Amino acid sequence: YMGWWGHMGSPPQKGIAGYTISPFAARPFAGVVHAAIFNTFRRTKNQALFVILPVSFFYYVWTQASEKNEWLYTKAGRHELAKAL
Amino acid sequence: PDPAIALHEAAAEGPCHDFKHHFDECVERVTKAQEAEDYDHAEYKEDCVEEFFHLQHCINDNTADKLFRVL
Amino acid sequence: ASITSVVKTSELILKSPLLSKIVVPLAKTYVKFSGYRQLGFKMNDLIIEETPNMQLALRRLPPTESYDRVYRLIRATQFSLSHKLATGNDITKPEEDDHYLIPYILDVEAEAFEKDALDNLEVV
Amino acid sequence: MALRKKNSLLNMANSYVLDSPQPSNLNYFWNFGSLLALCLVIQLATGITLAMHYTSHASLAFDSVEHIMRDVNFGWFIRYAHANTASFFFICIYAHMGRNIYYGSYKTPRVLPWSIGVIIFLLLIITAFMGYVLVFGQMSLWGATVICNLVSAIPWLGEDIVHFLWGGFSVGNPTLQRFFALHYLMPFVLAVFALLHLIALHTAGSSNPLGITSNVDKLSMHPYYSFKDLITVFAFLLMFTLFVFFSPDKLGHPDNYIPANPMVTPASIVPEWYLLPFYAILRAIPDKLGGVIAMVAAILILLILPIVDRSIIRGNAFKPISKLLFGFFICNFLLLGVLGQVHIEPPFIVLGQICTIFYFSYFLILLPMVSTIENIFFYIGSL
Amino acid sequence: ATTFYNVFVKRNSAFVATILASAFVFDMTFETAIDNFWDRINAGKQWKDIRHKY
Amino acid sequence: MTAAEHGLHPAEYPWPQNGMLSTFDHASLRRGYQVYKEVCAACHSLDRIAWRNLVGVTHTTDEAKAFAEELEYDDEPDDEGNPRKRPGKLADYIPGPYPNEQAARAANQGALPPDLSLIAKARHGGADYIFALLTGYPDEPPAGVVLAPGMNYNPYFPGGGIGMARTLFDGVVEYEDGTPATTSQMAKDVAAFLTWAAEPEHDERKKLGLKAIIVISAMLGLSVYIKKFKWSPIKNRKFIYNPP
Amino acid sequence: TDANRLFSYFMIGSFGMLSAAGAKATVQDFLSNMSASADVLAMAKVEVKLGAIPLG
Ligand code: HEC
Ligand code: HEM
Ligand code: HEM
Ligand SMILES: CCCCCCCCCCCCO[C@@H]1O[C@H](CO)[C@@H](O[C@H]2O[C@H](CO)[C@@H](O)[C@H](O)[C@H]2O)[C@H](O)[C@H]1O
Ligand SMILES: CCCCCCCCCCCCO[C@@H]1O[C@H](CO)[C@@H](O[C@H]2O[C@H](CO)[C@@H](O)[C@H](O)[C@H]2O)[C@H](O)[C@H]1O
Repeated sequence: YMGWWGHMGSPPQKGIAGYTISPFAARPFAGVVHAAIFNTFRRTKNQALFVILPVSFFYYVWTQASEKNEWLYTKAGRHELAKAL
Repeated sequence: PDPAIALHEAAAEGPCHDFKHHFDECVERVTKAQEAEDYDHAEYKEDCVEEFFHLQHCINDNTADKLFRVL
Repeated sequence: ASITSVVKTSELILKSPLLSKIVVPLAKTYVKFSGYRQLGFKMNDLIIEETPNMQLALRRLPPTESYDRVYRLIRATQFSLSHKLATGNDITKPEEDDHYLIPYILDVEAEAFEKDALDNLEVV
Repeated sequence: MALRKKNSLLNMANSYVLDSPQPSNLNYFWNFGSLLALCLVIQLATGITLAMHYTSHASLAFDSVEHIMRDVNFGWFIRYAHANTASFFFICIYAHMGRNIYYGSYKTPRVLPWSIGVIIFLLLIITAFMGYVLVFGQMSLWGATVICNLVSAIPWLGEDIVHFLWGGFSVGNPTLQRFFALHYLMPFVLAVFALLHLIALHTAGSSNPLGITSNVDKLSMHPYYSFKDLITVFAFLLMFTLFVFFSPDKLGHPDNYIPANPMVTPASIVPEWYLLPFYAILRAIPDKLGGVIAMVAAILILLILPIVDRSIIRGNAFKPISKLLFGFFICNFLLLGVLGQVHIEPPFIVLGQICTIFYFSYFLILLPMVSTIENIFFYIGSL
Repeated sequence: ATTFYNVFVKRNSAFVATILASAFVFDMTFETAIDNFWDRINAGKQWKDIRHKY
Repeated sequence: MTAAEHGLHPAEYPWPQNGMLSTFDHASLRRGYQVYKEVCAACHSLDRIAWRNLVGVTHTTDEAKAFAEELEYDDEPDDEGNPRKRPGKLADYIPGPYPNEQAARAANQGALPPDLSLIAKARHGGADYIFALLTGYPDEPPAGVVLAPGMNYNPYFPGGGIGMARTLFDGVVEYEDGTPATTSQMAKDVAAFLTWAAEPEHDERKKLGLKAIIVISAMLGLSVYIKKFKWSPIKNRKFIYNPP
Repeated sequence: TDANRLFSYFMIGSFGMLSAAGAKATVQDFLSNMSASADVLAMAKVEVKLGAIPLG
């Protein structure tokens, strides 16, 4: 499923003209400030839910479990611990 | 004299007064409970370790930096 | 899964009035959030191609459809590496999202599956 | 014809590091492969050097590690580099595996590199476990004891196998000396399998974040990915530096600075952090043999991803529901890790069982269901 | 700029020689600079600072 | 587990060596050696430290040779093969108070005082744990605590009952540099000294780390420029498509 | 312009220079592990008596 240079396995290409300029002719950091602020904001905003929802859920689960465990091993939690074992 | 003696006393009377009271109340109860007979044949003997820990943790938070500053 | 499977199950849903009433709106939202149209792809450009059946279906595309698919893949690759999205006419509009490949792959698979069945015939 | 293509030896190197045709749109998650190669080279260099100063005999092992720390020039650095790089190796391997799962790198036609990959992961676990025993501190001994006793669960012959592994009736000198020999060997085996999975990959080439063919648009590996790899090499070296020079013991257990004592048992015997999720899975099953099977299955089940993923599309970039499911799967894997090092107490016992069920149900139920439904939504949604 | 390019950069042999010579200079000067800076931020604490008492 | 079973967690004290760019205070290290020698060394060994290790850290070559030469070490047998002793040399390790574990336990009501050469790395907390433990013996155990015989209450020690009694009291040592030897001061100095004993490369390591951080950061910056430079023709590529 | 090219080679050259200096430091510190360790260097300077040694 992959060939090599000259016969890579692409369907025939026709009609596309491609253009680019030398690395010495270009500013490598052109538009960096706009990218760093606005592009990163767009990309992050669009993926935020997929990180926030599972992280926040599993952190809540952990927080509740760790707080209960801590409470069960206090004086106040003696009776509830006795039942739990 | 040990600078810590005064710093710890100050922190107990001051920012850690609520914790100091709880420890004090606990000790009063436990000593009284030990005084009562048939304490040795009780199921649950209370200690004051928890309250002590809460107090010491508090004193240490208010003292650590101050103590090392004078050594 | 086979394209045949996907197409048949989808047709069962589209037949049932109840089912279509609840599934079609969900599927349209799914496609909007999927966001492949924002890289100028058509849905069929995403189908896995490294399979004998799919390679055969792609070889049967008319030359025009084939040349345009090559351009959309190259253009989407350039958006991907640049971390940009399509704008303007590069965004695939819903009416341009045509199933250009589905008929070819369904024919390739029809023969492939008939061959499998007929390899297992038992004279009665 | 250029020499790099004409000469058969040069041409092999050329095919992998220079003319190798790569997709033009690999993102930074395609850099973990070269970081893993870097970790492997650091571990070989530091490991062989520690072997020049280490003594595998149980009467001398722990002290030979102190001699390395105290007397050997730069011994502290070589030791801490080796110990911390073991953790970095697992961070990079989890990132590389997570990349592979998110982007569908296990799908045809890349089943074979993925399957050899699963074996690489098992060899890394064994390598790291044996190397940790070599210190012969308290965690070394007690971790070897409890992990090697899991083999006792094998029916009929299990006890005999354990005595055979230990070379005696408990973990002692024979076990330490054999772990040294095998710990030296296993990284060479691991390097061979790493090479095999790359040769297997070379038939399809790298996948890419869009999940489509890259045969339409290839870039040479050099100079583009050579220079892009340098960025993450230096980012890795900065993290390495912060641990090795400024916090060399953050990732370790203080008990491993106490010499092994078969009499005294440490407060809590836990594996190194990177093995913790598998330990939580084992605790979840009450049966000994059940637990061992589950723990092994948790790794071997990776082999069925090519089958249970029913999607007609490769990877998650365009699949919102799959992306949510993947997020929950990853976070659950981290919670299992945390539960591997808590005490066996309420309410963590039940929570560990629920997280174990979720771990397995991803492969067996959720991914097959979600991938089926998404196929239908793509079709109906784009009509 | 042309002159500088022509002498130090154009020939790779010259470029590599310049890089290696600069690396040598950097290494020696950076060593001395860090040593002095380290001694200033940790003044009064190191053995060299208390050695004179003994 | 209960908090008592864990032990109270020590405060984070501001040690001079805390700080990416901070060495130990060597005057504190020297004072801490004197506390070790006059108090701890009665029960605790420091077996991983040789006399040469003190030199140019806490003491001059001559001071350390003087300490070594006051002791007797086992020599090679004489010509009739009889045992002999020799005076200590800088290569010798600091000798421990007891000949074996059994003797150590017999002198300490069954408890075995650990060797202190790695103690700062072998306990969670490090210097803070040592300082907290040494200074954290309350006059009276919290009401309700039952100590086993030969145990002392200390909340920092897991379970609360430690076989080591309080040993640092104001003026048990007379420091040679005129520092007031209070309980707190002695605990701070000996905790610093023991931290040095556990990690004697500490000062060199952090300075080498500073050099590495600077070089690696500059290389990271330059690697970003170079990658962007090399990739710009790919990032900047444009297409015109005319469908055939 | 030559100035334009020279700037990019200054970046490449600096990077090559720090990589050379970093490699040298790495190699030197690392390989020094093979030179005599501190405990070996502590075993020189043998002192020998002469009173016991007879003539001939
Ligand atoms: C005469 C006896 C004695 C003296 C003096 C003494 N110790 Fe100990 N120490 C012990 C014994 C016994 C233990 C074991 C306690 C136990 O494990 O219950 C111990 C334990 C310790 C521990 C370990 C506690 C733990 O976490 O396991 C440290 C640290 C310690 N000592 C430091 C010191 C320092 C620092 C000094 C003095 C400056 C000191 N000791 C003086 C007898 C002594
Ligand atoms: C994948 C490669 C490797 C990994 C993941 C690895 C992992 C480990 C680990 C986790 C330890 C315990 C470290 C500690 O806490 O002190 C260790 C110790 C050791 N390893 Fe390796 N190792 C690898 C390769 C090698 C190689 C190739 C050698 C060659 C002999 C080696 C020799 C040693 C030695 C001698 C020790 C004991 C000394 C010490 O603890 O530092 N290792 N290794
Ligand atoms: C020593 C450990 C390993 C090393 C050195 C290593 C190295 C690499 C390298 C260099 C690549 C090509 C570049 C890249 O995609 O990042 C790669 C690709 C891959 N690796 Fe690994 N790998 C290792 C372990 C693993 C493991 C444990 C797995 C699977 C469980 C795995 C599965 C793969 C797959 C499927 C690919 C192809 C991904 C794609 O390009 O789409 N590897 N590996
Ligand atoms: C990554 C570590 C660097 C070292 C490289 C790994 C060493 C082992 C590599 C050899 C294994 C054989 O690997 C095989 O080599 C041949 C030629 O070299 C390659 O052959 C490929 O390149 C050559 C020209 O470059 C073409 O003739 C051919 O059409 C193409 O398939 C295969 O794609 C590769 O699979
Ligand atoms: C590719 C290999 C080619 C052959 C290269 C041969 C390399 C082997 C030579 C080892 C040389 C070690 O040389 C010796 O190194 C150490 C650092 O390691 C230096 O030591 C100097 O810096 C180190 C930190 O880097 C400090 O701990 C030390 O107090 C200071 O004196 C010595 O000043 C130097 O004399």
